[PDB]
Amino acid sequence: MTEYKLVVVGAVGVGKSALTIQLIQNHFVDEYDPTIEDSYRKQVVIDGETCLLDILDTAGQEEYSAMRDQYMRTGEGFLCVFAINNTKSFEDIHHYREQIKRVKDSEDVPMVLVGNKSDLPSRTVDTKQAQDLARSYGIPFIETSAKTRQGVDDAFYTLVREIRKHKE
Ligand SMILES: [N]C1=N([C]C(=O)[N]C2=[C][C]=C(F)[C]=[C]2)[C]=[C]S1
Repeated sequence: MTEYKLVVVGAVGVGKSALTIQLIQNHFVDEYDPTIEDSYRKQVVIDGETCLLDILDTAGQEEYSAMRDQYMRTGEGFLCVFAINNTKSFEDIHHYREQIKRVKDSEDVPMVLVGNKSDLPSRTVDTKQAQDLARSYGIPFIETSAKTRQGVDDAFYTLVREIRKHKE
C-alpha cells in the first residue's frame, strides 16, 4: 500500500489539531492543546486506490530549530497553514520558505497554502492578497473553514494530486 509521510507545520493560533481531528475522527475541538509529537494515520481512497496517510503534528513554535531542519529533509508535501485573521502567521511563510528551499535543496517543491478560520468574521488577509504571495512562490491557495468543515476534505486531495504529478 502507498504510504504518504507528511508533516503538519504552522504557528500557535491557526488550528493544527483542529484540522487533523476534524478529518481523522470528524470532530472539532474549541480548546487548544500545545502538541509536541504524535503520529496521525488514516487510510484514504483516492482515484480508486486505498493509501495510508502518516502525518506528524509537531510543535508550532521555533523551539526545536535543529529538529525543524531535520524532518524538513522530507519535502513530500508541506501543509502551509496560516490564519486569515493573523497577518503575522501569513508573512511568516517567507521565514519557512527560505529554509524549506535550503533543506529540501530543490527550488521546485509541491506545497499547498491553506488559510484557516475562513468562516470567521475576523478577516485580515484577503483571498486575492494571499493568492498574490502564493503565486509568487508558485503554490496554490485553498480555503479551509475548520469550524464549518468546508473544503477541509477536498483540499487534502489537492495536495495528493500534486504529489502524484511530481512523481510522473
Ligand atoms: N509519525 C511517525 N513516524 C512516521 C513518519 O515517518 N512520519 C513522518 C515522516 C516524515 C515526515 F516529514 C513527516 C511525518 C515514525 C515515527 S513517529
